[PDB]
Amino acid sequence: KALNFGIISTESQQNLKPQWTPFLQDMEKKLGVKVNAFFAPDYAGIIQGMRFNKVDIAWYGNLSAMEAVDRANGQVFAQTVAADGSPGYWSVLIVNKDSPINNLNDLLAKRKDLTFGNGDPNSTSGFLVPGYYVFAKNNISASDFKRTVNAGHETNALAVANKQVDVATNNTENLDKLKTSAPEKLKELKVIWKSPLIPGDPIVWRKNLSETTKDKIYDFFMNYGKTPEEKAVLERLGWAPFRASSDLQLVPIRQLALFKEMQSVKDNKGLNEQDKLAKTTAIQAQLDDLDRLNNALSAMSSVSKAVQ
Amino acid sequence: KALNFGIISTESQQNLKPQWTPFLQDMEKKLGVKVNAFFAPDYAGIIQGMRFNKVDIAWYGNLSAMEAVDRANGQVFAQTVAADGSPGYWSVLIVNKDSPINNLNDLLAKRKDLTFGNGDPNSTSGFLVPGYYVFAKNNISASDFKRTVNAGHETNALAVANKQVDVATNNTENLDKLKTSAPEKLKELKVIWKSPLIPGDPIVWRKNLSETTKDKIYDFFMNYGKTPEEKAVLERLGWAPFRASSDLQLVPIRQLALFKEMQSVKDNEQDKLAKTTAIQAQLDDLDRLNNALSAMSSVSKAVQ
Repeated sequence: KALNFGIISTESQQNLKPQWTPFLQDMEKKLGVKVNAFFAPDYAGIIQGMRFNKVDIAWYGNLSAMEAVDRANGQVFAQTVAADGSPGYWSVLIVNKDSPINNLNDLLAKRKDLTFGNGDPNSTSGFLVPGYYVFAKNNISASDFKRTVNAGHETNALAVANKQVDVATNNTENLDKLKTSAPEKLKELKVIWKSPLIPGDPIVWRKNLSETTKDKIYDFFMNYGKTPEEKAVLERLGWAPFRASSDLQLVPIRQLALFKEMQSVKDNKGLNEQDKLAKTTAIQAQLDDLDRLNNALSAMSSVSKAVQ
Repeated sequence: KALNFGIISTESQQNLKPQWTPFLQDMEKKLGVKVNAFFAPDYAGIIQGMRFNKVDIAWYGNLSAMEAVDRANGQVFAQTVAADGSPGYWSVLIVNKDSPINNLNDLLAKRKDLTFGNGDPNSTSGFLVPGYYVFAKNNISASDFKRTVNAGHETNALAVANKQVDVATNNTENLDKLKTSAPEKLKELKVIWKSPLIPGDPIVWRKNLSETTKDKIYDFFMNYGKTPEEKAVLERLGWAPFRASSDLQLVPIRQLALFKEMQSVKDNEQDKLAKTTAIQAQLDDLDRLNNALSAMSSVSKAVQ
């Protein structure tokens, strides 16, 4: 039977395939089962594919993993690891190198004359992270810009390269990826803002997979990258071997989704003091649970593993 | 409004109070609301109290907390830490000093001639742990002993010291407690079996407690034991400052309950395989979860 592997629409498929085709082939081989590469116009397409069973395993950014866990039966089992040792990556805003915009203050000031390349609604670095640190903390929305459009990281970055949009979201991984796909364009870009650290991308399966199939998949990801051959496959992906993971790694993305809601609620002029208080306290409760869980994780000295 | 603080029937109230009273008073003080101790004749009493909102915060063992979580609307928020630096505690089997039984091998041999004090069906060390390693692993149950009776840790210990029963379950912390309550009965005991390590006892609240109250209870537990007088109270409880925790600490007890159920299925056509694979599936998840936990380099916390 077929396995469908979902690959989020970070880049065009022409650019995605040389990174992923050797990976997927190596999976076919080790599992002795066909592995179809699954693509979509947006992240939602990979998500809903999982919801309807056409997608078995997937590389997600954290936010779309979260969405896949709450709405598409997904579950995190591995986490990707940067080749160069970074413990994650960062969201950025980019403008053309010629632009007189140099930082967020400049951007905010001139927002009304500027077109904006927003990210994919399900993108962590493209949408949620600047959505909070750039827009919500500053009480502004994308609609305060001259014009606003949602696109993937490569589209947004080419658009800025070609002076087709004034400013856009992106991230530092995508900028290295562009160094391979379009170095004369990357040439043209300038970072004007960089977010806090975002944790590495999870790899996610659908739970309603067989006990046996999960086991095969998981052994493959945990053991991949020993040979010189597979090391190269990973380097091309910018990764080092995989780490074991769980839904726990989504914690801070959940806290961030809530900070933003919190801030949106506080700034909403269309609400009572009373409506606010209902909403904020409901948000506060979830935020406290997550704080206490982070305290528990930090305080763990060992992992009790039961003796059979 | 008063808070109710469940305390499991580890020992008799007479022996618990000098340990717990100074603590619950210090909690009354920090919280500025009355704190009432809640007791029951078995652990089930505490759990069922929580289900019906009669207990707010409890000290439980790992089994009964896991039962409070699945059934009584509970949630772990803190972990007890041994004063002596042990990373947990151990279940044991004890017989009288005078007995010729020295180990499990002897016990199992003479089982039919011996009375057995089993624990409280909700006790990790008194019931689940020997239940697996001693019973299920050897394809026998408490019914293979001459007679079997369920009781708290203290009751079992004194019963073995007073030769009212031949062998019973207990744990290493309860033997330390007994050094205080009845050192002469302690003298009469001998450990003949010791389990794999069990994690420290959790402190659990009911999820529907007000937010404010959770916050103040959390703050108090996290900060306890700075003044000299607070250390003493802890010392008399056999504890060092509390550590932050979460239901995740329940993982190995859930594995253990699953190992056991597995084993009782095996010893019990296609009904077996359907049940064993379903257990194995859950057991696989718990292993992958544990791998995730061990592999966490850092705790990524979102910047407000």
